[PDB]
Amino acid sequence: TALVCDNGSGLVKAGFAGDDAPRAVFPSIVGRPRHQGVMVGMGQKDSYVGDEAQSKRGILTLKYPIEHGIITNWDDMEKIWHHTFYNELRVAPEEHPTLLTEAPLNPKANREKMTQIMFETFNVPAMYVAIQAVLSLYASGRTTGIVLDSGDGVTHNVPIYEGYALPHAIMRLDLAGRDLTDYLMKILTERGYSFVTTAEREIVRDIKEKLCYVALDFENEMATAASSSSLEKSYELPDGQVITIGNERFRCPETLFQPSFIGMESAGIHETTYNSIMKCDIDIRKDLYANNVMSGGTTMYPGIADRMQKEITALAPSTMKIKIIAPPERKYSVWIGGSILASLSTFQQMWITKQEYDEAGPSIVHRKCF
Amino acid sequence: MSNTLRPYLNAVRSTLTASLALEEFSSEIVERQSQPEVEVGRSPEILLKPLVVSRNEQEQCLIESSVNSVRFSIRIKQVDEIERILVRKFMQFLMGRAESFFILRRKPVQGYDISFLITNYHTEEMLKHKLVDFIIEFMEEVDAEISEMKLFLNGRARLVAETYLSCF
Amino acid sequence: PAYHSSFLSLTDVPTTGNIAMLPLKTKFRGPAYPADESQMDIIDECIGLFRANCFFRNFEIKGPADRTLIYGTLFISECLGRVNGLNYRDAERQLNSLALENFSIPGSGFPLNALYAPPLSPQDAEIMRTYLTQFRQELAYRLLSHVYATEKDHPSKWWTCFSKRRFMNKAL
Amino acid sequence: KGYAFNRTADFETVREMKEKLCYVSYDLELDHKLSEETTVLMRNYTLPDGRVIKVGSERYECPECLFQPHLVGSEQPGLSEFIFDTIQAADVDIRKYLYRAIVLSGGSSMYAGLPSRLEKEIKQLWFERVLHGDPARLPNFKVKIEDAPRRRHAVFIGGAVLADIMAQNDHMWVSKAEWEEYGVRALDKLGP
Amino acid sequence: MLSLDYNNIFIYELLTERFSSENPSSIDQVVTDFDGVTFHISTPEEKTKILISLSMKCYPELVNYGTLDLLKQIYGAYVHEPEMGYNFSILIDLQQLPATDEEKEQLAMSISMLKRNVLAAPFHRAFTKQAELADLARKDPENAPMLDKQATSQELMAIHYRDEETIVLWPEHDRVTVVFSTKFREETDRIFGKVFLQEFVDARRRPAIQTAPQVLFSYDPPLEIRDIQGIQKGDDFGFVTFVLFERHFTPQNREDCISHIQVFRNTLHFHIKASKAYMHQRMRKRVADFQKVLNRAKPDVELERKTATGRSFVRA
Amino acid sequence: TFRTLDVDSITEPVLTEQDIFPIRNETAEQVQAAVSQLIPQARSAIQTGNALQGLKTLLSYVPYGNDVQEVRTQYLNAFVDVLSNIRAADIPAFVKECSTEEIDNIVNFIYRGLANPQAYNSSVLLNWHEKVVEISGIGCIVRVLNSRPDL
Amino acid sequence: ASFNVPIIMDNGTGYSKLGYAGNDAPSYVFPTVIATRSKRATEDLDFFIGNDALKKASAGYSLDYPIRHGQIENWDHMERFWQQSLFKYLRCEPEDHYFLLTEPPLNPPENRENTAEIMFESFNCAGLYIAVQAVLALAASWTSSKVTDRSLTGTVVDSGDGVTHIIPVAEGYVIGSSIKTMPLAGRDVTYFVQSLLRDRNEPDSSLKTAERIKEECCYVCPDIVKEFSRFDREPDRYLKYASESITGHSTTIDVGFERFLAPEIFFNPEIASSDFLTPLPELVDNVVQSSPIDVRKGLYKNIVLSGGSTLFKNFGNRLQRDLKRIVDERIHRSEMLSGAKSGGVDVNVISHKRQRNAVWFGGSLLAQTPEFGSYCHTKADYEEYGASIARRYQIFGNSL
Ligand SMILES: Nc1ncnc2c1ncn2[C@@H]1O[C@H](COP(=O)(O)OP(=O)(O)O)[C@@H](O)[C@H]1O
Ligand SMILES: Nc1ncnc2c1ncn2[C@@H]1O[C@H](COP(=O)(O)OP(=O)(O)O)[C@@H](O)[C@H]1O
Ligand SMILES: [Mg+2]
Ligand SMILES: [Mg+2]
Repeated sequence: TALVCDNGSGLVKAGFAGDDAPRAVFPSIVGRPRHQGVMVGMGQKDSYVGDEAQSKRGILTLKYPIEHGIITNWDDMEKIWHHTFYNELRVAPEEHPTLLTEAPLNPKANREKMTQIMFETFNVPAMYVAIQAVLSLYASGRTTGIVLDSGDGVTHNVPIYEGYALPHAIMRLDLAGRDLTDYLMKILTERGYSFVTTAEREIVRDIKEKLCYVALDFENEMATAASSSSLEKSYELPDGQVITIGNERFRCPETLFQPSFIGMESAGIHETTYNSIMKCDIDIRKDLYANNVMSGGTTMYPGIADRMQKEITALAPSTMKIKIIAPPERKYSVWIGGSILASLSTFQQMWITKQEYDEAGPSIVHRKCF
Repeated sequence: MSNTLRPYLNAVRSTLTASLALEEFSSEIVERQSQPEVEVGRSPEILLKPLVVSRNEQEQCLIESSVNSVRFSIRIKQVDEIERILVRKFMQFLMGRAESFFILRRKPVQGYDISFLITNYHTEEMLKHKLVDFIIEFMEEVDAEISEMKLFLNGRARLVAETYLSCF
Repeated sequence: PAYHSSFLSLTDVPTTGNIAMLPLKTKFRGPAYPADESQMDIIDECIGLFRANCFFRNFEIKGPADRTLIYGTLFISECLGRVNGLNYRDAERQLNSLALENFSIPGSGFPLNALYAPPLSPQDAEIMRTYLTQFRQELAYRLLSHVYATEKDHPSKWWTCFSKRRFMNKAL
Repeated sequence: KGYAFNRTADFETVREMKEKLCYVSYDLELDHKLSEETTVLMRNYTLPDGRVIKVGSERYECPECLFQPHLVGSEQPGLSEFIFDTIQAADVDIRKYLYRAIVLSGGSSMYAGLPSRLEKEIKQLWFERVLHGDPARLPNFKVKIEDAPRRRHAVFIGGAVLADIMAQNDHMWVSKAEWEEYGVRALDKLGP
Repeated sequence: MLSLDYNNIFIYELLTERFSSENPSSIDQVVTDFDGVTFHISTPEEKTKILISLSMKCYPELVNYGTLDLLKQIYGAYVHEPEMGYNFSILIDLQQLPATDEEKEQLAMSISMLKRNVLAAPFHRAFTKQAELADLARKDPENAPMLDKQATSQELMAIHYRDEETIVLWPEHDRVTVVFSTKFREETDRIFGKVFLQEFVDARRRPAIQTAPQVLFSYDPPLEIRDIQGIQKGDDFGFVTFVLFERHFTPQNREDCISHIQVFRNTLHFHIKASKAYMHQRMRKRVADFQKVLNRAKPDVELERKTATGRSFVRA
Repeated sequence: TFRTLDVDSITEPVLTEQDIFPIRNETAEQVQAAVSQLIPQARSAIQTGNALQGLKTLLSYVPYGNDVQEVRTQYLNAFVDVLSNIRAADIPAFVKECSTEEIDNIVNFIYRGLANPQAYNSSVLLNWHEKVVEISGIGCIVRVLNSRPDL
Repeated sequence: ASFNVPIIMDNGTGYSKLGYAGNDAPSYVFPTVIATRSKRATEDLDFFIGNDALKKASAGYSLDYPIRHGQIENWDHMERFWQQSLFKYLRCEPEDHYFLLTEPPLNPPENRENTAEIMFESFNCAGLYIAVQAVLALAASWTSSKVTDRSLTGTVVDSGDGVTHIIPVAEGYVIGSSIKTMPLAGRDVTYFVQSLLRDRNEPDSSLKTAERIKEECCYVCPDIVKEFSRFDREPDRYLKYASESITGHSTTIDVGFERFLAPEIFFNPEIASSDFLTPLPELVDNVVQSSPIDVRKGLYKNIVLSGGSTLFKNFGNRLQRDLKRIVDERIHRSEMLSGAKSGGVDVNVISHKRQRNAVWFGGSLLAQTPEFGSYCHTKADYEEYGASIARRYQIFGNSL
């Protein structure tokens, strides 16, 4: 067996190759205390990680070491990787190969420092870095399709035909669930409620995860909410006071379809998907349209697959069947497909090995992981 | 490939599948040991008669058979000296991997190009209909594999000719 | 092979579980018998051997003196994990806080609970704790005189490199 | 084959592997043929580590050092030739009775095919060194290896017999009262 | 490599070292080459002075074709008395070198290039005599056929340069023709060499390389070589002919053309060897295809989870 | 040295094939006469265009023995010549009307034919093998594996 | 045999030494590495080897070492390495020449079989001798080629990049029952130096920089707890090493206790490995005490060092003193039982001017012998028996 560590922007998802689901799933967060530590002893720590940071958050500044799919803080990312191996999986990393993941069109140095820390800090026997959307296609049981993967920090489209990726047609969009959380803080402020701290940003992320959804027709839903109580419903804060929201439930996710709501000049996730299909060669487009694969937590909204199908049907010619594949397990499809890949016998020859890293340095990743 | 080979490979399939009625059998000449009896020949009552299936004087099977073991050996098409070299070396790479193809011999029997030993243990631990499918799919394809290797050899002889002759 | 405690050559030594409560030079309060200030004791030995011993991956224990040297060796690896980037004064207060905080004894999350005996009575547990707290406070204070030997506001890199050299693949 | 077993705990692992997988070749050129021409001798063994090792010719090549001691650097003759040189040194009137009862004993007699190889190799050694390669008298040479199932423990099982035969004969044992007055000279009772 | 180097790589690297070196050590180095050629490199009297000597079985024939004149023109003041068992020799004194790194480099190159320089004299004799015949044929185009007919026999060079190759060449007013009377004695190289010699001649019939020398092939000899001593029409030789026309030995191109034609049969011999490594990778790729046809006879069972060293694992 | 001396071949004589298979109850000249009566009938049935009756009559007796290779090869020459002269459309109707013992003799002698392609046309023997095994099943080859070695 | 000079190829785990019999050095000494690519197919022509492969990592070629722990394990890469050795560097025709090859004493029957088919079918050499490698390193130890200078009894300790093996040879015969091997040599001490630079987070811990720190900075001390203490007592024990990066800029590395702790891998292999535990002086004792009693004085009197990883400063002196301690403690146990003093035994560990390449120099000296072509397999043997001709072990006792 091998570890699979889908160290994403918002959640770390980790486990073993051949397991049905990740057995470690926790916030990609390091928390540090922001207040006067007056009582001596008390089981206090210099910093906290994951669910320990998320449960102590009222006294912590919380920060993610990863933003837009890029590691911004390597000292806290080592702290998170240590938490995956020693606390959350309870393994020696020197005993197990590790499949890591990243989004396409990342900085070269991200792959290099990620391989260096795995071999030099965690002393790993072997490792690989997979593209997250390529992993998500194994979890679909497919060898052709276009994968729309959207996590916490990044959305990307990767088209694959009969196991060949078309790397010129790959799209990245630095808009996903953290931008939607920040926008939900900005619009909750209009109904009466201010969320400001890194701890309050986790409350409004939890509001987004169970109140928000995608409208099939935004202007009809916006008019239906402007004229009735029927779209409005409520949430209870840790403090026991109640938040009621209405059009904020579908205005937040609509930013994926209308990025101008957060000031971005880009196509929405539907039109970015269509632009990726239209960058592919003309014979492959029919099979990409029939195989639009959804992935990552930002695809978990109610109605988003019905909306994505409606929007792509208006862009494509009417002469063909658009199909959106949105599994209920698509929350984990990158990890699921990493556990498939890490369990295949040809993949056992594709690992970067310790001996091979020691002979070549961290540049070995650019000439072995694509 | 099987329009020209079909009558021959049907006779090979049918008689290889009849021959693989194998069983656990310990030695009558050595105590606490078992051996593939077709490979040792020291007790003739548990040997079955050796059968030859043939398409041509050059394209032949020998099936040798026993209570616990079958040895299957083949002569393959080699109509020119390029094919004699290409076949001999391809069978040497294929028999060099015999531990991972568990039914291969490491050496052919004399006058044959490749040989297989299917033992009782292989019929217990592997799907024996997929063993005879592997034998017949090997016999169906090896002539197309070897002919494609002499196309690759022709293509390289052109590569060095054009590279050489274009730098005057 | 690895280096064993010279104090394995001592006899009729006081003991708890199967730790030896060896003669100790110290100014901290506790049960340990005062050593000679002029001679090496188990902490001058434990720090002097540590940076050789932490490279070996095989060690056969001759008696309770080596069980004491091993607990010290594992605690020097903890100290060199705790000490990094600190001033000498911050390191003294951090490593005394580490030495004093509630830790597992053998017979309780202890990493070597197969090689160490449980305390022989409900009272043997208290003498084992009051010895190990005094020992590891002295062991922390003594180590700092070596890692801050040449400079006082940053730990010597010639000692911080052993911070990941996990003795026998064990840690406290 | 690139495996390593240098730890003091691993000697019992290869002892159990030997004891499971090794056998004595009855015919060396036949086992070399099954070894070099075939994969049939190949076997997998799982160590208590969970590691798997592949073993082939070593299964017959390991216990061959009993029949060919030069394989372990010894200059002594192997089992068959050590037994033959011993019987052939006995007086003419008793050689037949020694050949008709070659009794095997101890755990290192338990390799599969060892009795078969030993009987053959003594017939074969009498054919070389007594008959000088003339077949005509070989059928008249009778040898019998005694190869009982219990023979790993024959020393214990025979000790449990002898200890009963002398249990009541208190004078047969060297006594504590005899040891404390004669010292080591008390043991001069225990045969020549 | 797709192409052979023309020079002896050892002599080039050794002289490039010693021409730069602050403190030359002694040497005593016999060095083999292709076509049975051999070199001796040594410091026989001082560490300061290197003697390089060439041994070559056809050197007496090459002297008849103006070789000593060309070797004196190339190596100049460095020429030395031949060493015992060697045909030609050059002495280089490490305190007497040229004043620049680029003159030193082209001297280290020139001495490493010595096997193709000793063998170049019959080609320079053919190229310079073709220029005489070209000028005479330019003077009287109706006399030229008789000049070419007499030069085909009176100006022919044959070199029996190894026991299974004769190179035969002659000038005519518009060309130099060179015939390799060529053979492979090792039987697998004779079998692969038939494919190499066939595809070599068929390559020249394609549009992409019409700029090359004309090539012809047979296995009786070309008409004008049939009565050259040591050519034999039943003796398993093939005969590769190159017609170099005036454009193939123009002044910008003579030395590259000479270097490249001498290495003909050596590139063919090398590629007949390297083709086996190609066939072996072609073979073991489809041994790995036949694995997948046997793997479908393995019944599907989950293996227990193991760490990278193969030790058993106890989680999930 | 002693290791290579074969003692087993003289101290423990192994079973012979006639300990497994019963001795032929006919002399060499008696079977050679019985086949020499059949071969002319088998040849004559080709000339009248009744090669199906040529096989049915030839197949009524079979020679066996290590002392009779000359008449066994003459019988095999006639058998392959008869099988080569039957039309391929007649084979299914003929095979279904053969006894289990006649089928066992057909599949035995097509096997003796397939062992010698420089004498015998394998293409017709493989066509007969396909149809005999299709109609009568795998057990007819199992009876050839188990059959006597001097057939 | 042919009258042409035999060709000598010592293919080590780290380095291949290539040359002709009778020369005063190898013609080439370069890494046993191949640089390989990772409408006609030519990617098997596109490779490089040795020093020219090290230049190709920046051009996107994958480097590999086809020999690891002494044994060839990639026969595609070793065939391409040999064809490029023969046709680029040695610039020779195999049909004209006899070859001397080498491999470790343990090496599989499978490796000598695979070697013989590449040499006789791919290249078609006139004949092949696959030599027992450290047995050649005994012959390189002579003061001259003359018969009166020969010492046909001695232990040889060979330590290269991949494996170290101790071979007892007496009267010119190899006592194959007494071979000992330690799976640790010059590469494992580089990985240990590299690991220590990496633990200090030094600016450079590339493999070339750890290698160059062995060759220049490392040495063998008496005892690592005394030497750690000397690195407190004396300040110039720490060196500063200047290194240039792959992307072409300067760096400076502090080099510390790895100077003595990294060569200690031979004298305490529990530093390197879980799987091998016996230190080299005890391992040489086990070779001589398993060897026949009449040759033990001769085997201790001449302990020849061989291979590059024996060249550490003070290595032969540490081996001699620690083995002399083991040997005299064993002799004194016997003097103290018997009540009479022995004659003792002199333990001499021998470092010599050809120690760096002793296998190649021995191969050159032994291939110069008039008899040499009779010890080779000729291609006429291979035409009858194939690669099975090379399969039987030369050094060990064979059954059958
Ligand atoms: N049910 C949901 N509805 C809406 N957003 C969700 C839902 N579940 C998770 N998310 C959001 O998805 C993001 C986490 O998705 P994930 O695929 O794990 O991202 P990543 O891999 O980049 O860390 C967060 O912004 C989270 O709030
Ligand atoms: N002066 C030296 N001191 C220590 N080690 C050295 C020295 N010179 C070379 N080495 C090391 O010796 C090894 C190469 O030795 P060599 O005999 O050529 O090995 P091999 O034959 O197995 O390839 C490498 O690890 C190299 O770095
Ligand atoms: Mg993500
Ligand atoms: Mg070496």
